[PDB]
Amino acid sequence: VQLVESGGGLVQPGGSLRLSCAASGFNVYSSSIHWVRQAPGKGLEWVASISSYYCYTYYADSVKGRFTISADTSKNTAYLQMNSLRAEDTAVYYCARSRQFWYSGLDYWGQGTLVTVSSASTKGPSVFPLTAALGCLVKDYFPEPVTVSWNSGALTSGVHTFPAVLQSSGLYSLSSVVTVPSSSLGTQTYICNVNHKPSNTKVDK
Amino acid sequence: TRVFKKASCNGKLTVYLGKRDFVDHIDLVDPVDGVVLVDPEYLKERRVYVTLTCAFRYGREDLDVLGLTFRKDLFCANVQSFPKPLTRLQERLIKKLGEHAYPFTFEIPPNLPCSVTLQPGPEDTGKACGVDYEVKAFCAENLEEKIHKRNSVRLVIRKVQYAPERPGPQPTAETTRQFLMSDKPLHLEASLDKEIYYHGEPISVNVHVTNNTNKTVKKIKISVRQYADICLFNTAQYKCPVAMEEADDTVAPSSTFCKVYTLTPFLCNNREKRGLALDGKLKHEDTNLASSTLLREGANREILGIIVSYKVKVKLVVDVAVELPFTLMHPKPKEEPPHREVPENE
Amino acid sequence: VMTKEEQIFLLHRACPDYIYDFNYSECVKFLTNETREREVFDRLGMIYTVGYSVSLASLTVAVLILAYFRRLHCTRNYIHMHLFLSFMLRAVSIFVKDAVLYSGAAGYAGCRVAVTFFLYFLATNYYWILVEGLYLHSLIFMAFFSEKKYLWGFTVFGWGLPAVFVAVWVSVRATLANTGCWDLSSGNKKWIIQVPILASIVLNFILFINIVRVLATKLQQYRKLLKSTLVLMPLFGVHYIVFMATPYTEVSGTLWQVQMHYEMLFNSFQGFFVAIIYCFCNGEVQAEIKKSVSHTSVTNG
Amino acid sequence: AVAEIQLMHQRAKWIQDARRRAFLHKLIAEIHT
Amino acid sequence: IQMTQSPSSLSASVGDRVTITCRASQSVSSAVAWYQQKPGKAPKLLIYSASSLYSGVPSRFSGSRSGTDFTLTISSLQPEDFATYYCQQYKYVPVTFGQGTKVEIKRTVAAPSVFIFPPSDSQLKSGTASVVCLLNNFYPREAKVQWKVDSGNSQESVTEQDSKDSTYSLSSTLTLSKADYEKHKVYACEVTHQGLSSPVTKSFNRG
Repeated sequence: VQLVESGGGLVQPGGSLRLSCAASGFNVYSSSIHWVRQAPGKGLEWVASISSYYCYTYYADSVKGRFTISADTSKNTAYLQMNSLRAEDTAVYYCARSRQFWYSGLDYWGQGTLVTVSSASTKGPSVFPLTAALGCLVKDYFPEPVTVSWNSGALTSGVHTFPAVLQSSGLYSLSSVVTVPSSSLGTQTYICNVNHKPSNTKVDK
Repeated sequence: TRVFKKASCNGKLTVYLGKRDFVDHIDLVDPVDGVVLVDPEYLKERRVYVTLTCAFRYGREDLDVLGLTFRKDLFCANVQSFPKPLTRLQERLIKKLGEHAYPFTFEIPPNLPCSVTLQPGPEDTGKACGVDYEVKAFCAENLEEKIHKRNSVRLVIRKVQYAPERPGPQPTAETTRQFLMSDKPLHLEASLDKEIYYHGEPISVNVHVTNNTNKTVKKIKISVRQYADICLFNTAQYKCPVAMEEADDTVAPSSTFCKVYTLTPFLCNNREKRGLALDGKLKHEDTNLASSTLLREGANREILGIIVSYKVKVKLVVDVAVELPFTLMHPKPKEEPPHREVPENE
Repeated sequence: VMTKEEQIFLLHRACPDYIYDFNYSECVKFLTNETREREVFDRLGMIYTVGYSVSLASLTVAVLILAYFRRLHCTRNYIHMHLFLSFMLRAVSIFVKDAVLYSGAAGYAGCRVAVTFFLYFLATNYYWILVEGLYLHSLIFMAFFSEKKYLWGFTVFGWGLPAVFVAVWVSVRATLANTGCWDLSSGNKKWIIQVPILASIVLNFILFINIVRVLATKLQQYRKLLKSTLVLMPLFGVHYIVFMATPYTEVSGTLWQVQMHYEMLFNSFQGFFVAIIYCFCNGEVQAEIKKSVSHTSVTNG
Repeated sequence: AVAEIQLMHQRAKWIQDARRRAFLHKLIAEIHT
Repeated sequence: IQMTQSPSSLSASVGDRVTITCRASQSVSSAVAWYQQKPGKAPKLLIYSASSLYSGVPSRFSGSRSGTDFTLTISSLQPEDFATYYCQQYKYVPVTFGQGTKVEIKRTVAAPSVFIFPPSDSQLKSGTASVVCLLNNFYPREAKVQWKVDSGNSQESVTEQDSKDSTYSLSSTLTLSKADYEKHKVYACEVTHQGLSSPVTKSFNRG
């Protein structure tokens, strides 16, 4: 039993997105498909579900009338239609199933697809420099993923990369620091290598 | 946590049941047992009578211009709880509630029909049509007293069956038809994958054709039919298709032709069919298509109520047809019997 | 009855004593009163015409409603449609035979084909009225029948047996009792058509009485019986019981007047009554038209 | 008996009777001259 | 229906007995399930019906019910048992999940090393000022940073527990405009780490 999911992406408020989860190892009529929210740093939240046997359709209060859930029995897959996406819709959506008749909880979960809604654009990161410690600041980058390495990956121990933090303008910012003895300065050179593939931007500082 | 509970007015005639669905084995039904707490100071001389009844509520979706009682009791039993070994659940309930806990128990005899509800048409009204089992407890000096529902608690129970552990041989059948030249005409071999299928599980049928005749077959018709064998005053066999598939495949005037068809019966596309047999409703809710009635090898007696069976029928419109009989049933829960908290749309 | 040819022949053989209607020639009769039965049965014509027109309109509407709404289709509604079609055909045949006979080789054929059609449609309507009651009785007391062989048998009993004895009557009349226009009565041959209708009426009344008494036994309890019996009365054609087996009487007798003025109107409006009661205001039809103790708990132990 | 067939028969008989009565009345009037 | 898990965050060690608890606003029968979710992974079903262990789950996990209150016991902890556990009630269509409870690796308390980096020259040239306060490794997650300026507009992010020497690392930043940075001359971040006997304040001057 595997629930592979597709359709995740980056959209702006008021747009529409399609989430597709292929169902394998179980029958649509013998199972009930569910979609579960998980906002960044928050708990789970049910949004919609479908029971093809009784062809029921249920939606959350914040989702009732905005999304639509449908199942393709012939293709053995479930689709969730999202409309009028708003800022708070940003969350990781998991597709889960349950036995059609004897619910017995949500047994199988598919790998969630990240759905993010914001009005910001893809802006390249800005890099600024900062036992002793040293680091650099990555700021003003909209895309979530970031790759940071020190001395081309030579320095691994004592290196901390903090989680990204949102900014009032919708951009992200994270800081990377490394702890090194203060007696190594003057002969040892430290270089921060940060790669941002979403914008294809590489900066060395 | 475990046991259900219901009450009725000042009498404190609270009846306790450990389970609502009582599984039936083809020669032994699960005993009904429970506890009916009462207040002797209120009952006084009145005796606490509890009754189990199986009732067939017949056509009263027809005959609405005669709205009265269109029922016959198939079985009844009565036990005077307040003037049999006590089960573990009964012992626990007596220990918890205390002195005023008076137990009751019934043996359901084998070969009675399972809880089956015939589906309503448009403009559905009334409790049900079909077979349902009820436990009620009431206070009266005699069982013949006219009860006015003031101090009576009524609970609907279900008698259910689950798929046998060992499936039988895969249903295989064939039919041969000849016409005109009759040299070596069609023989219609059909074979299911297995005999036992679970609700929502696809039904797979393998069919073979040998059209060695001048006239070909235009369509291959596959459908699952529910054969509700009804019996009350007279006996009848209603055929209501639950899954139907039409294939435009044609067989050339040649020796061989092979293909496999898959079907899946479900209640969404069979709601408008009035009279379709459904699993007994515990209340005003929805339930899946009726499970096959398993029968003992003694006799398929004209047994009262509804007996349900399924066949997939494969038809060749040259017509040549053959039926494969099968069992549509739930697997044994291996857990608590009831629905297991299907979400309620409050 | 003596026709004009009878009097002409009697005169050809020769107040006189040979005239049926027995200054000189003081043989005048009370023809002035006789000249008012025309207005009498013209009033009858008007009442039955209006009643059958209303019934035909209502039955056409009911049949269209039943046929178009496929979710209503079932054996009960199939029998209802058959009964409605029977009523409509009876009314249409009455109108057609009235027009043909009263102008409002071919001589005998033109009138006799219409008369045969009218008789066949009246008989089939009377038999379908009983078929409906027979289906109610089977549902009440012989519940859960195959309903397919039953539907076929009901259709046959409603369409052929009336055709059977109508064919017998028309064959006998043509072979040995042909008398010009077929609107006359030839001896007792009319009883061939009539007796089956009376038998159907009495059987339907017996079924109605049985059902009514069973409903009463099952049961202000008398309040409930009234609605059921009133609703069933139009279905079973109970009004036919009142004047069945009554001998044909003079065309102006008080018994004849009270019989006709009531029976014709009730027969004409029976179709409208049944269409209103059993189609427009009965259960699923209204819904289709418009859409177009304590609680149980769980404890520990 | 059934009202419709009896009414039809009575109408036919009345038509015949009226026609022959009219014929007889016309003959009587002619005879009076 | 609302389901509140009493422990928002819990700390324990391998071999210890942990008992997560939850309570519902009203009776939901035994229709309660518990899920386990590793960070960056989908939730995994542990218990259904509030007492039935899902097939393949370790036998140490156990579920219990007390009226509207439901309890999850992990028994002898294991290295794989450190995750976030969510409850759920499915008696009604509006399924409600709990707030979630995190299980933390518990070890000896370690004091942080406070580091404050003044904004770089390029940062000033860009027209913005961003000074970052760093605490490095320290087990407690309750440490708080207060900024002293000659407040409110601050950001904080804490790294999860380390692999071997599990300790949280917290970083805080103060954002100000070029004019705002220039008009002020002294900056400092004060840490109220629980392990520290007294608060430690580190300051620097713009010059």
